[PDB]
Formats: sequence, structure tokens, C-alpha cells
Amino acid sequence: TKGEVRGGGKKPYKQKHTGKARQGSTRNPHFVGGGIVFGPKPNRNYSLKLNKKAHTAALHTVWSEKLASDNTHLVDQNLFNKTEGKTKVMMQFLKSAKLLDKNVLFVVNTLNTNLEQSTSNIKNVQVKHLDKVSVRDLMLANALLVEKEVLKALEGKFK
Amino acid sequence: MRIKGGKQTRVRRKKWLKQASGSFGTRHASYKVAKQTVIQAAKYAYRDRRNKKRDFRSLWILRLNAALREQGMTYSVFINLLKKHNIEINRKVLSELAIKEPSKFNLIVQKVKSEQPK
Amino acid sequence: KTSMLTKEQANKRRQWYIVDAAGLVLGKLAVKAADLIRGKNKVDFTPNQDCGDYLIIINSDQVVLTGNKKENEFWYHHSQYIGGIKKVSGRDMLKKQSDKLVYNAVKGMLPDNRLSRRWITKVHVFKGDKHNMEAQKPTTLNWS
Amino acid sequence: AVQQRRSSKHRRDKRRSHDALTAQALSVCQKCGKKKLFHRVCSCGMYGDLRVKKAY
Amino acid sequence: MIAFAKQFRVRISPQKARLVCQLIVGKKTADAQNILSNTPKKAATLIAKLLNSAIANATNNHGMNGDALYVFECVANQGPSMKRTIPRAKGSSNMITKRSSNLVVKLSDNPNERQELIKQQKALVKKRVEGQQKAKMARQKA
Amino acid sequence: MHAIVVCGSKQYLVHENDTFFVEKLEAPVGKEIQLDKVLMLDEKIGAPYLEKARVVCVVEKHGLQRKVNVIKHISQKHHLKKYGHRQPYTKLKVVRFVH
RNA sequence: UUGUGGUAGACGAGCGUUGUAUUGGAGUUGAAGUCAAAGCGUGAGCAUUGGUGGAUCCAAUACAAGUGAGAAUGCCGGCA
RNA sequence: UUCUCGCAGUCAGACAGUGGGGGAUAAGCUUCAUUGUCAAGAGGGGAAGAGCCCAGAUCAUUAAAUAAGGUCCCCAAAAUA
RNA sequence: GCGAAACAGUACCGUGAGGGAAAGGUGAAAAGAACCCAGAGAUGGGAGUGAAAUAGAUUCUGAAACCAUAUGCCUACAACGUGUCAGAGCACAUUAAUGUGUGAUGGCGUGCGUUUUGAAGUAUGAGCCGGCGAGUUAUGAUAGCAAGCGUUAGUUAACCA
Ligand SMILES: [Mg+2]
Ligand SMILES: [Mg+2]
Ligand SMILES: [Mg+2]
Ligand SMILES: [Mg+2]
Ligand SMILES: [Mg+2]
Ligand SMILES: [Mg+2]
Ligand SMILES: [Mg+2]
Ligand SMILES: [Mg+2]
Ligand SMILES: [Mg+2]
Ligand SMILES: [Mg+2]
Ligand SMILES: [Mg+2]
Ligand SMILES: [Mg+2]
Ligand SMILES: [Mg+2]
Ligand SMILES: [Mg+2]
Ligand SMILES: [Mg+2]
Ligand SMILES: [Mg+2]
Ligand SMILES: [Mg+2]
Ligand SMILES: [Mg+2]
Ligand SMILES: [Mg+2]
Ligand SMILES: [Mg+2]
Ligand SMILES: [Mg+2]
Ligand SMILES: [Mg+2]
Ligand SMILES: [Mg+2]
Ligand SMILES: [Mg+2]
Ligand SMILES: [Mg+2]
Ligand SMILES: [Mg+2]
Ligand SMILES: [Mg+2]
Ligand SMILES: [Mg+2]
Ligand SMILES: [Mg+2]
Ligand SMILES: [Mg+2]
Ligand SMILES: [Mg+2]
Ligand SMILES: [Mg+2]
Ligand SMILES: [Mg+2]
Ligand SMILES: [Mg+2]
Ligand SMILES: [Mg+2]
Ligand SMILES: [Mg+2]
Ligand SMILES: [Mg+2]
Ligand SMILES: [Mg+2]
Ligand SMILES: [Mg+2]
Ligand SMILES: [Mg+2]
Ligand SMILES: [Mg+2]
Ligand SMILES: [Zn+2]
Repeated sequence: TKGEVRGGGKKPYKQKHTGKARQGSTRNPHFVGGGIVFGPKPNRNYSLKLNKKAHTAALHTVWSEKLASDNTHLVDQNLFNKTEGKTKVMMQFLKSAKLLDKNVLFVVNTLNTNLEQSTSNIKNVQVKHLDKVSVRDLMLANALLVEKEVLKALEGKFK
Repeated sequence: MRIKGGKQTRVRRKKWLKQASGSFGTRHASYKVAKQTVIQAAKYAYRDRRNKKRDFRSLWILRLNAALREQGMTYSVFINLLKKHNIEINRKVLSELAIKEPSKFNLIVQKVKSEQPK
Repeated sequence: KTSMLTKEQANKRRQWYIVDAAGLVLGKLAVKAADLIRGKNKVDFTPNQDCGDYLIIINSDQVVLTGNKKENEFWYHHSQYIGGIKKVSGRDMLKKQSDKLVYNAVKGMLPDNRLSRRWITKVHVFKGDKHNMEAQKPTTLNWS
Repeated sequence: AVQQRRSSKHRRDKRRSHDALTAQALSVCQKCGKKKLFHRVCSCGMYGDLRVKKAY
Repeated sequence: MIAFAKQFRVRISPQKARLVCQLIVGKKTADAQNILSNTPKKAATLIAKLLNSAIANATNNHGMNGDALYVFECVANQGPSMKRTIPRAKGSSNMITKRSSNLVVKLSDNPNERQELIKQQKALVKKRVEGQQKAKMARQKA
Repeated sequence: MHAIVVCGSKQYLVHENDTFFVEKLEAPVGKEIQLDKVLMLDEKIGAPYLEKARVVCVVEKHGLQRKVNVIKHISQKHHLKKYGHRQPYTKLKVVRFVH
């Protein structure tokens, strides 16, 4: 701001009898030295509040519209460990499932390591736990593979 | 987020400069004087549209008045005879007749002269 | 939109005329002279093309001024100096320079313009019956 | 005293209209041919038929 | 066919150089040299050097006849200036602007050289209009 | 040979094969319109309007006039309003004069 | 059908700049910038072609602003 | 033009007609009541004019009828008695 | 953006404490122009390298004000806020459009902001051009609009993951 910028707090010229205009500092906003009047500050909040039931309702409708649709297939533990940790196998799986261009999202309840070892060099696809997915991650998916026990936990969470 | 002005001021300034093309010296070079001249020229154009509608009527009246005085009739009575005879013609077309079609203009004056009103 | 009217494109139908100011009133002669010079009486009047006929005035000293204006009305001309205001009575103008009087009277009845210079130029005013303008074959009309 | 109104770029050129230069009259020397300005000794010091100065 | 020569940052001012350049435009080669060699001005022994160099590179580099060259255009463009502080009275100060001129002389062999320049300008305009018509044809095609 | 017609509110003196511009008539280009109000035809001029006298015209184009910029400005009063107008016209040519 | 002068002022609807998020697209067969032209809009504004230029940019929907310069004997640079 | 709520701006006015006060039946003076205009309003008349008269500008038209005012010329438009 | 992207608390100002700048970009690679011509030389014009030399060390792009050159039109009896509406003649041909450039001549016409009852103003502010330059943020209150949850409702703060 005007006070924070290093400069002379003195009057450069006298107030009167000089042909130049009145000035009070060399670091005023309309000076090239530069005192920014308002400017961005690092104390701004940028945060918003949404009610718990409102968030539950948003999640409810987003699950409803995303589920019971195409590319919303059900997945289990067997192929979660049949990947063998090699992303070549998962590329073949996406190619066979015709989900290569889709932003498929894996919803996982037990945090399998073989599935997480893969799908990490793929900037497209990603895997999350049920307590980690949100509204935005759900509707960016365009496709998702949901585990059966994840689905059982979903009805329980909604209550 | 420091938004910096560029191509916004210049484009809207060059529009005013383009409008003030053909002016005397600085009136077409500097944006400020060009803007003032365009506004003043717009005012002039507005006022002279109205004034054109009146001045051309006056010119038609003058030409029609002259064309009648050669035949011994006056404008003030020619229009009165036109009204009583129900003939409805613009002074513009009547003046155009007297300049382009002397014979047919003379026909109109002959009928309004003496023929029974209606 | 509409159809524009016809305007003369610098067309010169100008002709030469002769008038005799034997006993014509100054103002009554000047008004008709101005109308003839401007071409306002012409059927087609385009007011930027000086479509008006020339005119020659004979017997300028024979014009008359009604009433006591020959001794009570003064004509004034001031030079750019101080005191250079010259005054002439109606009688003095009618005797010393009558051509200038008619010329000034006709000029005063014209609009302030850049064409009025040419319009006042086309007025040839003479103080006698003779005139060096017989080579133009000017037609003769009365009281105009 | 100083101008209360700025003089345009047109009045400036109108005043300079009389600032043009004139070409000085020149002639040919009668012994070497190079052009010299009239009524003056040439570069060879030969004015007319008189050797004025030593050659350049 | 224009041959030319240039000189950057000439000490003479453009104002005091244009007065001499206007004495040679349109003049024949020999007559232009004769005029510039006997004029008592400072900007006469510098335009003369530029003119001589231009003649040399016209009859040597570009291959011109040499008896048909005339000064096409001799101008003194505005060059970079130098700012100095002149000490005034009572403690004040002013700014002295040392002016420089970019001199350029151009001579041609064809006395109709302006026509070709106008022709090139016309060619540029025609190519712009031709592109517009071709774009219009493409627009109607789709 | 000549006629005085009233299209819109203006009166036009028209000859054979003459193309004049009138206000928009809401008619497609190429049709054959019949102007009704005729004031003078040949030598017989009707007082209000001639009866049964028709001017047959063909519409050539439905273009727009040159743009007009109306800039209303109240000096030293913080009011500068700007507007544009492109008045539509229609050009039509006389084909035949109905008796 | 009744209307549409307008300062202080109240209300409503929009344009434009920079960036981010989702989609799609263009670009050494030439992007931004930049100049010119006899285009399109009710207004902010938006295109087409050609020259110069040499690597990024555009459209849609939302979001966040150091977001709009003709005036302050305004600051800085250049030039009269 | 009444009631309730949100957001204002305004607290220097001017002139003309009419009834008065102060001034001297002076002021383009000053202070009131009332009718209008300007402020915040262009156009036409007044030769030129913020306030007088005719009126209220959405844009375009080289269409027509009118208000105040005017019709020898400038400058559109008249004649009779 | 730190005053300081460069050798900046430097140059510079002041006895001193102290005050305090501006300035970046060749090309992929210097391959940085051998050689010839003019010149005293710098330099310029060719040659050569390079895709490009109008990328040449003045080194990315190069705007306006400003200064010059030229095709076309007009201008030396002419009272001018410089324009506008009509309008001949002249010269061309376009984002094909009742086209464009100039404007003999006619009608009309006393700038922009500020502050005032009232400014063409003999009131005021700006020489011109370009950049910068003035309604924000944090915490609360009221009102309008909209959404979630609802009649023993509604909603969390700190903190933990
Ligand atoms: Mg700073
Ligand atoms: Mg800016
Ligand atoms: Mg000049
Ligand atoms: Mg001089
Ligand atoms: Mg000293
Ligand atoms: Mg309104
Ligand atoms: Mg954007
Ligand atoms: Mg480009
Ligand atoms: Mg800002
Ligand atoms: Mg009062
Ligand atoms: Mg009071
Ligand atoms: Mg009173
Ligand atoms: Mg009293
Ligand atoms: Mg009183
Ligand atoms: Mg008073
Ligand atoms: Mg006020
Ligand atoms: Mg008024
Ligand atoms: Mg008046
Ligand atoms: Mg209204
Ligand atoms: Mg009437
Ligand atoms: Mg009346
Ligand atoms: Mg009259
Ligand atoms: Mg020291
Ligand atoms: Mg070179
Ligand atoms: Mg430079
Ligand atoms: Mg450069
Ligand atoms: Mg002349
Ligand atoms: Mg004269
Ligand atoms: Mg005058
Ligand atoms: Mg005039
Ligand atoms: Mg004029
Ligand atoms: Mg004037
Ligand atoms: Mg303002
Ligand atoms: Mg005051
Ligand atoms: Mg006052
Ligand atoms: Mg004055
Ligand atoms: Mg004062
Ligand atoms: Mg003041
Ligand atoms: Mg001043
Ligand atoms: Mg500025
Ligand atoms: Mg609220
Ligand atoms: Zn000799």
C-alpha cells in the first residue's frame, strides 16, 4: 500500500508558489514509484459455507443422476488385484471396456494397493475412497466403476 | 490479478479518429479534438436533417411561385384553387412538372384557373 | 426515399437587358433590378449557380426620391480613419454621382454572400443615354 | 510577451515559405574547365589570363 | 531502378539540411555536383560526400549508365537527439537538444520512376481485393 | 408516358422503365406489384385520385440506407447518448401503365 | 391502447479485459501483436481480407477480480 | 397525491405577470403570497437574448394541414376596398 | 514485482544525519559480414554466411504524437469553433455497395470537462501523444431476492482426521 512502499515521507516540493501541482509524497498511487490503493491482500477468505443437509441433498441427486446410467458398471476385488500393479494390464482393461477417453473414477472401500499402484501414471483416470469423493469428482467422471460393498455403504450413508 | 489495459483504449479511440477523417490538422490527428468534432458534427447533422425538410419546401415554393407569375397567377391563390378543386399534389412534384414538363404543368394551371370547383 | 429534383449544373442561360430609369423610384427600381440580377424570377432557380441575367440602367440622374428625402435623408460613408465619415444629401447624390447611388441601393438588397459580388458586378449603371454596351445587343424592357 | 495560443504546423510553414535558398551563379574557367562561382578566382589561381596564385 | 546512399546521425540539423537538399532534387548528376561544391553552407560538404558515394555505387554496383542519373529524392530525416543541461541564471536550468539528421540520397535512371512506385501500391491493393473475392467465393461454396 | 403515384406518403413522377426508391412494402424480390393511388396519368388528372389507373412495378431489391449515427449530447451535463439507424427501402421499376 | 426531453438521484438489462474449472477447435500450409481497407450491429462492440510478425490462441457455460481513462496547475517517457 | 418498507438527492436559486412590505411608486435591488418558464428543455417569433409568446425533441422521409409571428428585397408567403 | 532482473543502496544530491534513480530480449548456431567500390575514416552500396540481413551489434514485435517525400483534388477579393445539409467539376474503381478521394458554390452554425440562478466566456483545468492513476478487504447489523431443513425446529464455533 502507500505506507508499506519504501519511500520518502517528506514533501518533495513546497505547497505553494511553485509552478508544479501540489504533491505530498513520491510514493502516491498516481506516482510511478507505486503505492497501490486497495490491491489484493493475503488475508482474504475465499471460503463459503454450505449446510450439512444441503450438501447431503446435492450428493443424493448427483449419485441418483450418475447412477443407473451408462458406464456405471459394478466392480469387485478380483480385478482390483488382477491388475498385478502393471498399468499395461489396466490400459488393456480400459481398451476392452471402451473407457479409454472417459474420465473413469474408481470408488473403493478397502484402499487396494495394486489398483493404486496402477492408475497413477494415468492423468485421466483416478481412484478415491467413499469418504473422499465429492460432488465435483462425481460429475467430472463421465464414467465410474463402483464396488459392490461401496454400493452397500452408499445406502447406509444416505439414511 | 493485474489486468493491464491494451487494445481496449486504442480500438475505441481509433473508432472516433476514423469518424473524424478529413478534418483540418489536429482535428483528425489527436483523439481528444477528433472526439469533440465528431460529437459537434453529429449535432450539426441532426439539426440539418430537420432544416433540410424545411429548406427544400421553401425552394419548391419559390420555384412554383415564379412559374405562376409568368402566367399572371400568384402562389397564394394557386394553392387555394388547388384545394377547392380537390387536386392533391406536392409542391415538389408540381415544381418538377414545371421544370421538366411545361405542357402538362400548364394543363394543371388551366384546369384550376376557371373550371367549376368540384 | 424519393426522387431528387433537377438543379442546373453551372448552366448559363444569361442574357443582356436594358432599362430606362426616366422617372422610376429608387427603391421600386432597385427591388426589380435585384430580382432580375439574382434570377429569382426565373422558372428554374438553383441558388448556387448565379443563373441571373445582366442589366444596364439608363438615365440614372433622372431618378426621383419622393417627399423631402432630397434634402432630409443622408448617405453615409466612413473611411477607416477618425472623422472620415462623409455625408451627402439626396439632392447632392442625385446630381454629383447618381450612378453610385443606384449601385449602392441595389447592392444593399442582396444577401451577404460570396456570390453577391458577382451579382453586383453584372449591373452596369450609366448616368446618360449613351453607353458603350451596344455590342451585347441587350433587349429592352420597361420598369425593371 | 509570449504566445497565448500555440501556433499550428501550418502557420510555421507559411512563415518559412520565404526561407528558401538561392543557387549562386556559376561559370566555367577558361583554362581548366571546372565550375567556379562567378567573378572569383578559380582553384588554379588563374583569373582570366592572369596567374593569380600558385596552383592549389 | 533506384540506387541510394545513407548516413546515420549526421551532426547537421534536419531543419538546416532540408534547405540544401531542395537545391538538388530533380537535377542532373554533373549539375548537382557543381551546385553543391560552391554553396557556402555547412550541410554542403556532407551531402556532397553522400552524393558521390551514391553515384559510385550506382555505376559500379547496380550497373547504371552514368549519363542519365538524376537526383530522385534527397531528404534529411530526423535522427536521434542528445540531451544536455545548460546552466541558466538564478539557479535554474534548461535542456539543450543536440539535433541529428539521417541523410539519404537516391538517384534513378528512368525519368518516370514515380509511376512504378504507384504501380506497386496498386498491386498491393489489388491483391487485398482479390483475396476478399476469393474468400467470398469460398463462403458461398459452403 | 408519365404518372404521379403515391407510394408510402411521397409522390413520385415516373416514366416508362424508371426505377425509384420507396419505403419498405413487405413484398419479395421478383414479384409484380400494382401501385393503386395514381394522381395524374398522361393528360387526364383526377382530383382526389384517378380511378382504375394502376402502375405496374417489379421489386428489384430490399436493401438498407446508409447508417445514421444520432449522438445526443447535452454540453456540460453528463449526457452523451448514441444511437444508429439504417432505414430499409425497396427499389422498384415501372413495367406497364394500366389504362 | 397509452407512451419513449432530462441534471442530482432510484431501478432493470447488457458489452468488454485478465485468469481459473469443464468441454470441443485452430496454429511454421503461419497464433498473438500490429497497420490499411469502399464491412456488421440499438449501444457498449464484433467480424473478413491483405501487408508485417514469428508461437501461442479461440468458442460455449460458470467462477474470481489490481476489470473499463479526457480532464485531478495529476506521475513518468517521448515529441511539438 | 392514502398506508408500510428499501435507497436517495435537495437546504446558494433566477426571471416574467399579478397583491404588498423595506427603498424614493429607483434599481437586472431586497423580502414574502400566487400563477408560469428556466434550472433539468431543444424547436419557431422576438435582428441577436436561460426566465417573454407559441409548444414539449423515439429514429428516418427533399410528404400534407396548422399555433405564435408574418407576406417590397435581404427571407418562405397577398391581394382587393 | 523488493528502492534494486544489469556491478543498487550504485551513479548522483547534501557539511552531515539523510534522500535516491534509469536501464532486459541478434540468430538454431557468430556462421558478427573475408573481398570490391566511394570516402580521410567511421560509414554506406554490393559480395558472402544464414530460412529470413527491412534478423547487422542502433540487434524480438514496433503504436500514436512528431518530422519529411509523392500519385489525385482544391486553394492568392478572402471575415473562417473549421463542421453539417445540399452541390458542379475533376480523378479513380470497392468488404458492389442508390461506390470512393477532393470540394467552385448556397443554407445553418459562438469547443470539451468543472462549478454555478446563469459560462462561447473578458471565470476555471488540459501544449500534443502513450502508459499508470481514485468505491476495496476483514469482522458484524438491517433489507431485497434464492436455496437447504422444518413445527419440541434450524445451525454449528474452536479443535481432531
Ligand atoms: Mg511498486
Ligand atoms: Mg489505460
Ligand atoms: Mg508540412
Ligand atoms: Mg523566415
Ligand atoms: Mg550559481
Ligand atoms: Mg428517458
Ligand atoms: Mg476468457
Ligand atoms: Mg495479422
Ligand atoms: Mg484500475
Ligand atoms: Mg424565494
Ligand atoms: Mg432568498
Ligand atoms: Mg416580482
Ligand atoms: Mg413595493
Ligand atoms: Mg416590490
Ligand atoms: Mg434579484
Ligand atoms: Mg444547479
Ligand atoms: Mg427554448
Ligand atoms: Mg430567435
Ligand atoms: Mg416526447
Ligand atoms: Mg397552409
Ligand atoms: Mg395566422
Ligand atoms: Mg420572398
Ligand atoms: Mg558525496
Ligand atoms: Mg545491409
Ligand atoms: Mg530507434
Ligand atoms: Mg526492432
Ligand atoms: Mg479566387
Ligand atoms: Mg470586392
Ligand atoms: Mg459578417
Ligand atoms: Mg460561409
Ligand atoms: Mg458551408
Ligand atoms: Mg460562426
Ligand atoms: Mg467526465
Ligand atoms: Mg462561481
Ligand atoms: Mg456567481
Ligand atoms: Mg473568446
Ligand atoms: Mg481570474
Ligand atoms: Mg476555481
Ligand atoms: Mg491553462
Ligand atoms: Mg495524458
Ligand atoms: Mg440476506
Ligand atoms: Zn581553373
